[PDB]
Amino acid sequence: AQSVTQLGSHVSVSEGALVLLRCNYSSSVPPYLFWYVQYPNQGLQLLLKYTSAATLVKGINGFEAEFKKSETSFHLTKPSAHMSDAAEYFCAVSEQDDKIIFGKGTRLHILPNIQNPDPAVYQLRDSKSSDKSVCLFTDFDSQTNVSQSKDSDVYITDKCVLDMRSMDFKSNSAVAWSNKSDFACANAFNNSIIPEDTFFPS
Amino acid sequence: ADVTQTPRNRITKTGKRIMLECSQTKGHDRMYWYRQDPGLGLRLIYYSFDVKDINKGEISDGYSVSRQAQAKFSLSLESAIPNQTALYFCATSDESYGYTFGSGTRLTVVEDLNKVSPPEVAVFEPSEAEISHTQKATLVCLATGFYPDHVELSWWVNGKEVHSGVCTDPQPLKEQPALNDSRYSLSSRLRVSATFWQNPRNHFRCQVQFYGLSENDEWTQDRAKPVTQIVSAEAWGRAD
Repeated sequence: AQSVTQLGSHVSVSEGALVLLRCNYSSSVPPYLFWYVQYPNQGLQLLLKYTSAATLVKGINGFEAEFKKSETSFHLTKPSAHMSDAAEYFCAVSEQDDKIIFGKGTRLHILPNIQNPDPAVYQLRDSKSSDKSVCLFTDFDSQTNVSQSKDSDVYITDKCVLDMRSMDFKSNSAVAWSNKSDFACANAFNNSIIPEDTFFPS
Repeated sequence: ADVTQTPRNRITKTGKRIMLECSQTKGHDRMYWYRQDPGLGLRLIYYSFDVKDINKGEISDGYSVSRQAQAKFSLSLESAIPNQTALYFCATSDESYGYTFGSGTRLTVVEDLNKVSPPEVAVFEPSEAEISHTQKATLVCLATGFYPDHVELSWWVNGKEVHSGVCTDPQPLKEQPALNDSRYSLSSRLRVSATFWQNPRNHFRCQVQFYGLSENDEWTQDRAKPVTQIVSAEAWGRAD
């Protein structure tokens, strides 16, 4: 039962919105189908599987998938995206009566609902010497994305979402740094489209 | 079974013969070796239905296997090359696709062990302007100058490992992207209330577990031998 296709290596969903991760298969005879999840740093965990019993299969945590042979699909859904759903998901199929073959995987990114954005660029100092520092772009919403650096002596990370449980509060950030004496936090993110109201403390 | 794999982490030079081992306790006829690479999923290398049976999967070139017992299925890299750097997963199946995976072997193949290097780690303390504007405080950890890209970063507050308020980059960046053997760097943030940062009793540590050379490996340089090790950096809260 030859292939299984997942569409998009990286996909986004709004926090609180319907999760939907697509999988299709090619196999004339209906195959068994599997959805695995892999949280970072970890192994694979089976969420649910279609084994020719219920076509609507329920799994742990509100995950479900419907097998639909008429459009050779087995799309995974969950009714509401939580930050803890950030992971890579793999659809898989039985093949040649002897093995499971894996789709390429899709990573789910959950965009936090940021009701009061407070974009800002801050400067942080090494705890052991005033002279080394980094720049932190933080507290922008989902409409901002950070661009890779212009200049090969300036390093800029991808945006990252942290979830402070103590305050039920999530925020985006990216980090930039350079060893050049030319380097200023005011200019660090000049290759990014930032909010017009980004705070730049003196 | 309890499916168990060894080793859990390994770094090797190119051109060496390397052995991975899977053992199970349930005695399932079917065992499998896969590798996992970003964007490619899990690809089958070889599998076996009994001691007398070996079948190729999609990427069997460069590898061999032996099914020495009902319980054991060995994978070999015959002569390791860098593109065999990957996460490797053993699995067993019952007769109804009930798979059990082992927890993984992270393997890195490097051309030249002379280029191995542990990270330098620094913690950057929260901005006062952040503290004033938001009443929150974001620490930033930076690990730089390490090779290969085979580390684990964690945060420790008053001696315990914390997960809340942490975001670590998923992938390190290349310090010299033009070079095949560029050193790497990685960043992480830990955000706390200003209140908690402001207390001089609280201690914050960024810990990086680095995987490199073992006690066995030859080392000819004057600089420190770059053995598997932990490198931390730290900061204490402060009122001002």
